[PDB]
Amino acid sequence: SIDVKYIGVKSAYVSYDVQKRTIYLNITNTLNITNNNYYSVEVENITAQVQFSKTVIGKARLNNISIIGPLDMKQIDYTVPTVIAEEMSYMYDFCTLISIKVHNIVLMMQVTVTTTYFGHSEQISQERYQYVDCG
Amino acid sequence: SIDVKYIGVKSAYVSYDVQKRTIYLNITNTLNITNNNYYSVEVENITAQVQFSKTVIGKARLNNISIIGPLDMKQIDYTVPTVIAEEMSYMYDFCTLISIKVHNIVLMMQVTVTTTYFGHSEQISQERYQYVDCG
Amino acid sequence: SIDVKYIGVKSAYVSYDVQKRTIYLNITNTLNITNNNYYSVEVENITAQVQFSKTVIGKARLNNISIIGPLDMKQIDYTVPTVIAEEMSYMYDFCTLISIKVHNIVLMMQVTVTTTYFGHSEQISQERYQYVDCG
Amino acid sequence: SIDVKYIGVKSAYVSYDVQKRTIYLNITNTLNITNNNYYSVEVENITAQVQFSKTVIGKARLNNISIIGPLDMKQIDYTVPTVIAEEMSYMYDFCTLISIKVHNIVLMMQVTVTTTYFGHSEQISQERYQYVDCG
Repeated sequence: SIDVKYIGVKSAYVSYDVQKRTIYLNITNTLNITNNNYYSVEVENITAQVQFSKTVIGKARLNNISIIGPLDMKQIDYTVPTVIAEEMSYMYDFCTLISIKVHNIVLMMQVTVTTTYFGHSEQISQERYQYVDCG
Repeated sequence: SIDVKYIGVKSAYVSYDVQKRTIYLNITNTLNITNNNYYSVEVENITAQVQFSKTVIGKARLNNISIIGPLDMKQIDYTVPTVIAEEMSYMYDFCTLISIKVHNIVLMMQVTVTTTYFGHSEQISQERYQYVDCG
Repeated sequence: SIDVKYIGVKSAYVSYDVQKRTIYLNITNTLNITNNNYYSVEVENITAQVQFSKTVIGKARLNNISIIGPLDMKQIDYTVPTVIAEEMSYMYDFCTLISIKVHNIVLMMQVTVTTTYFGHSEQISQERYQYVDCG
Repeated sequence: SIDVKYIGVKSAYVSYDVQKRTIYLNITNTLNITNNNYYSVEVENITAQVQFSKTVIGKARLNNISIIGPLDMKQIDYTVPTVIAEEMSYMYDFCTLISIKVHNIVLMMQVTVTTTYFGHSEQISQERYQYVDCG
């Protein structure tokens, strides 16, 4: 990649910016520029490419074969009980969380058994997060 | 990629911006520019490409074969009980969450058993999040 | 990559920026520039590439074969009980979290059994986080 | 890579920036520049590449074979009980966390049984974090 970037607040080529109780006074702001940006990306002069697969079987005898590809989950539990047995009793609760198997961002590519692959591949995930907030 | 970017508030080529109790006064803001941006991306001079697959079988004998591709889930549980047995009793609750298997963003590409692939592939996920907020 | 960068607040080519109780006064700000940026990335002069696979079987005898690819999960538990047996009793709670198997960001690429691969591959994850906040 | 960098607050080519109770007064700020940046990255003059695999089997006899690829999890537990048996009793709680198997950022590439690979591969993870905050 080129230029992959995370600005928390503010960004610029230039900024004469100001704020609050500012007496920006009697000013000469000049700005001659000559910004000239060129890009030549993933450029391919190829005269012969091939992606050949060949699967020859003859007089063979094949039993109890299992190709499992990735991320086989199996026989999973999440047992999560709660009880509140009150008697002559005050309860207050607040911001009271029972998170179980939360996801947010789940990106996959070329999750395979096989691949003949040829080229650019990419993954990008700029962000802000906050799971919980209270007062 | 080129130029993949996350601005929290504000962004610009230029910004003479101002705020609040600002006496921006008696000013000369000039700005000569010559911004010249060129892009030449994923450009392909190819004289011969091939993606060949061939599957020859003869006098073979094949039993109990299982190709499972990825993400086989199997036999999963999420048991999540709650009880509130009150007697002569005040309960207050607030912001009281029982999240179970929440997702947000789920992007997939080339989730296969096989692939002969040729070219650019890409994935991008700019964001803000907040699961919970209270007061 | 080129240029992969995380700015907490603010960023620029230039910044004459100011703030609060600022008497920026009687000023001459000039700025001659000649910013000239060139990029020539992932550029490929190839005269012959091949990705050849060949799978010859004859008079063979094959039993109880299992190709598992990665991330096979199996037979997993998460037992998480809670009890609150109150009598003549005040309870206060706040910001009271029972997180179990939370994720945020989950990016995969070429998670395979096999791959003949040819080219650029990339992964990028700029961010801010905060799991919990309270007062 | 080139240029991979983490700025906590603010960044620039130049910054005449100012703050608070500033009397920036009677000033001449000039700035002649000639910033000229060139990049020539992952550039490949190749006249013959090959990625050849060949799998010849004859009159062989194969039993009880198991290729497991990486990250095989198996038979895992997380038993996490809590009890609160109050009688004639005040409880206060705050910011009271029972984190179990939280992740944040999980990036994988070429997690395989095999790979014939040819090229650039990359991974980058600029960030701020804070698990917990309270007062």
